[PDB]
Amino acid sequence: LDLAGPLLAFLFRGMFKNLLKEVRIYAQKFIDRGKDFNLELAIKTRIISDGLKYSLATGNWGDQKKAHQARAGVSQVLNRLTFASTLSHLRRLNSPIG
Amino acid sequence: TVPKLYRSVIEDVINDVRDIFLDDGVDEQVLMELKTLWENKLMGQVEEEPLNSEDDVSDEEGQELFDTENVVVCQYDKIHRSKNKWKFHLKDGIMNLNGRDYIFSKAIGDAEW
Amino acid sequence: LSTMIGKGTGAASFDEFGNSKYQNRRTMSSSDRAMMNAFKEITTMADRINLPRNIVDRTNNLFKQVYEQKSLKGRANDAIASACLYIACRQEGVPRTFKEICAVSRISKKEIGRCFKLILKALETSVDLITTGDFMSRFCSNLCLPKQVQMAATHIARKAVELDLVPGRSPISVAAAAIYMASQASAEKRTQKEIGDIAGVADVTIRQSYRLIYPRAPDLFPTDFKFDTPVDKLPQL
Amino acid sequence: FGVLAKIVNYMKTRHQRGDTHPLTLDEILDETQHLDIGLKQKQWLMTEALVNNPKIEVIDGKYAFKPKYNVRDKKALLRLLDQHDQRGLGGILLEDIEEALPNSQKAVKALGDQILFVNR
Amino acid sequence: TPASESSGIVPQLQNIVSTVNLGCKLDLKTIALRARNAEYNPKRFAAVIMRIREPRTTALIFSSGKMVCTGAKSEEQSRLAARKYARVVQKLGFPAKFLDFKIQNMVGSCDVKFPIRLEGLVLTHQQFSSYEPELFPGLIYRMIKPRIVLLIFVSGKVVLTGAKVRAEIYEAFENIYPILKGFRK
Amino acid sequence: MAYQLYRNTTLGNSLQESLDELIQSQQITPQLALQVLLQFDKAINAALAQRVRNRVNFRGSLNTYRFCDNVWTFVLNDVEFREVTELIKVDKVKIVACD
Amino acid sequence: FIQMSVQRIVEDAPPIDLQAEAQHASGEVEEPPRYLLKFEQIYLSKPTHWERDGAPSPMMPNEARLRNLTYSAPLYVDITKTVIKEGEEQLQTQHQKTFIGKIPIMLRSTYCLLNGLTDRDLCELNECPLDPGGYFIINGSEKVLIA
Amino acid sequence: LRRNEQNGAAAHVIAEDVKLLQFHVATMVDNELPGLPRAMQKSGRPLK
Amino acid sequence: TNYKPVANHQYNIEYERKKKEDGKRARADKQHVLDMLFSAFEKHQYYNLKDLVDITKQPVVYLKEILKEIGVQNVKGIHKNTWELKPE
Repeated sequence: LDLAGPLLAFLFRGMFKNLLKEVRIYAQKFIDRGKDFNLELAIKTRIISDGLKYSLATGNWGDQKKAHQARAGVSQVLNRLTFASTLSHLRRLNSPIG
Repeated sequence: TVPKLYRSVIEDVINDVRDIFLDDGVDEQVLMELKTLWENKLMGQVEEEPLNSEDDVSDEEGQELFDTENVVVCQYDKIHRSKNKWKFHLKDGIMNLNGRDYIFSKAIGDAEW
Repeated sequence: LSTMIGKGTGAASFDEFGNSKYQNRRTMSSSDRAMMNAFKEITTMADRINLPRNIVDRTNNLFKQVYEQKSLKGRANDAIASACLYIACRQEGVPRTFKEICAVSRISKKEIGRCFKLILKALETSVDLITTGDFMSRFCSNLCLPKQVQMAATHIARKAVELDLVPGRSPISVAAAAIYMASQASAEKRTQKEIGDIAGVADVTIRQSYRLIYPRAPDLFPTDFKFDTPVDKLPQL
Repeated sequence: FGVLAKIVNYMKTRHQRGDTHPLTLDEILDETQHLDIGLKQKQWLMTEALVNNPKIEVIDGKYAFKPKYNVRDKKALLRLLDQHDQRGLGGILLEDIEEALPNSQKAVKALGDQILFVNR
Repeated sequence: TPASESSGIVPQLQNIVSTVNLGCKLDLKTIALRARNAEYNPKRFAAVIMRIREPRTTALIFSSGKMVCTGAKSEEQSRLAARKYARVVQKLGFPAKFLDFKIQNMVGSCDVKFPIRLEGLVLTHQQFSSYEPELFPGLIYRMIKPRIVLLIFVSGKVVLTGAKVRAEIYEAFENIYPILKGFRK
Repeated sequence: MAYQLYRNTTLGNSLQESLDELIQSQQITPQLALQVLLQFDKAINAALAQRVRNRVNFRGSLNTYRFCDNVWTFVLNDVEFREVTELIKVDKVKIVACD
Repeated sequence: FIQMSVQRIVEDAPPIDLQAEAQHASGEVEEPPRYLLKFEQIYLSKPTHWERDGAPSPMMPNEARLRNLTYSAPLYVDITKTVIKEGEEQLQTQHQKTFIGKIPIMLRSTYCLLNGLTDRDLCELNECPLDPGGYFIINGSEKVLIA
Repeated sequence: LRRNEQNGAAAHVIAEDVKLLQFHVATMVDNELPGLPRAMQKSGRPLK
Repeated sequence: TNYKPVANHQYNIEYERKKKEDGKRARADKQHVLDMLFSAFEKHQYYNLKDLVDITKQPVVYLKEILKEIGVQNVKGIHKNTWELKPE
């Protein structure tokens, strides 16, 4: 059973390798020109922040470029109709099918 | 102290050319005679063309021909100028002042024009 | 206009002896490909100082206009974008310092300053004249100062401009010195270099401005101040 | 190497000026006052470069038709411009200018005979 | 009735910018070699720099045959200096010619001796003023009469540029002086 | 190589005259004389840069100035060279400076 | 996930190096400038919001729901830049502390500031003491993951 | 492609343009095309 | 997180370097630069335009006109243009 830990962990790694690409591509652009380097400017904070925020909000999977249909509906709006309802949704378990 | 450096220079020059003299096949006697010679030597107008109405704004040339005054040969590090006030940042440096010889590694410097 | 295309199942799609299934996608908006590229730079800069989304949209609106005039074509695009952002911040009534815009942008103070003035002339628009109060909030926060000190500082700044004790002086210097005075009369002391690092202004410029305000220090404090350090024992340099 | 390229450019210029007379490498060195190029280099230029260069024709001991494949004649190649049904396959603005005199005067005259100019 | 409430205080001229064409091509390196009060650096800039003590000035001489003269404190002395520069060029052996002399810019300044209200001035003249206390300490005022650019400082000092003739300075100042006195502290 | 400037010096000139003696007596060749001049330059430059350690302060009035080929050329008048161990006043001086 | 996995991922295996194409068409004497970057210690603030002023403040998970914010906290990392140029110098390394992103916080976990408070304090914060937590808040909505 | 022909239409580029045209008109009528990738919307969804 | 210093230090460093020596080579030379250029073409059969300006440290338009006068150009199927100075 994949809980928040293994799901976010796959997701955060997806976000981090992508960030790693943006620093490399930026530093490569700098060196081509040369002598004017900075490091906070190379990093795009939006990449991590929005990429996770997007996944949690929509319910989709991945950064959208590598599909989304394999982990549809893994994220939901917490039902709260009655205290037992909230408590039940937090204890929900799901099982993938065709 | 400084003739010593000149002496030092005699040492470096003589050693450094030995192999060169060798390559020409020139005997070491010529090298030593060179050293000894050298050592002994060491010690309103609507007209747009006539401008003769402004003659004499220049001075004697004359200053440069003689150069009899003491001379200084060196290198510059930084040169600066503010109005008619000049600022000089120099480095390296051989000076000759009224017959004697002097040296510096850095010189800093102020003048007006 | 046109949509994009990609991938291609797993049945066919020539690459024949080649390894390029069907065909690569194509561009369609080169002439504008640097306006989209501007927006990419604007949100990034914006997140480094964490502005609300509304300012960023305002900036996109300022940029679209300036671009559309082409009245300053040739100057650095990122400079034009950065200057748009600076204007947007004043028009939102939440001024930022130029020094703050250099922190986030790769364009120097000289070019942003030029572009700022040029954009205002070209766009036939003017911002409000900046005031000291506009920065009181942000600084005391980054200095973890309590509300009471922040309010004293605002009062000090207000009195200082009211008595015209330091005319001509930049509002950032007066702001930095008022904050310094406040923090020095409270338990929450702060060093010149620490404030200087936050405001971006050199600590010696604060020291001079403080030397300028000290002769009348008693008159500037609110009557609600609790004097943790009395004026009679207020540090001087 | 450079010297030879300067020789070729000179040679084109001298042909343009009108001096189509056959001459030798030794003569060009002299006239350009560069005989001190060294016998080794002189020879290598003479009996390797200026023999593998297809622009000059070697006759007995001297170089002919000077700058390139040309027929010269006073740039008054009227029959050539004619050239019956073949019609010259097509003349080039650059070659006529290189030939001797500027083209413009000749072209203007040629525009009122039977010739047409295209910007190709 | 006087023109203004307190008349002029003769704004004083401080700097003049003019150009002149020598009419022929020259060899700046030779010039640099010959001249005694000049400097030349192709790796830095294309023109040769000369400076004379008379009225104390500086000139920019191009290989094209154009020269520019700056620093004079009057138009006659700038015409004078340019003629002197042409003279030394002649004295080098070059066919110098005093052609196309023209004043391109004039700079002036004066003081009013009292502190002033700048926040108000920028408020009431928003269309023209562009006061940026953060960047440059003084207020930049763009007049559109004799189209002149002014720099006004809190101490009261005023600098003017963009002028082609002295009258434009007095006129631009004659316009601005009542307003400024009117914001006296 | 280098500033070649030190060829103008007394030190540099006394060398060339000594070399000239050897050339008139044909004890050496001009090419050999030039190579000796090149090695002397390197040795004197090394000697200046590595051995020399003293500094001097100076003031005065500028009479004339020149800059070309990366070489500065001045002529000052009424100069005062001031040191912690020396003081020297002179009416006029010519200064050449390369880098 | 926060205590191990995130730290493990940035410490793991992405050290990177970069080197311009110097000595192009010519060169020789030296060795093409090169730069190395590696990421270390990671830091995660309590959940924070930033007003238009730019003033950062303690956010409360109820305030996040009524205004529609996003209950998340800012993340920072130790980064080093490290030179051992091809000869003249091997040291000139610099320590930085840098903001990299905002991570959503799951309610009443060890990093959601509500965990350290008692029944009376949560009741005072206007957040119900009997709520179970464990759900993210994004854009004003409480969003729960399905196992 | 019309301007391209009109002008200096090469050969391989014409074959490419025909193939791209053949794809777009087909995908307009039918975007299912078992042996080919599907025309998509910028959001990622398949074109209807 | 990120202090503001009116300009990047290293950018300022870029300025400090730029403000000493410039690639604005003055060409009242033509011949010696060219004499050098022949020497360069002795080192390899062909060169790329970006390096050819780079090895000459000079403005492109005059050199381009030189390449127009005596030289030739060739796309070796590498998109990028390459030149030769052989008068053959």
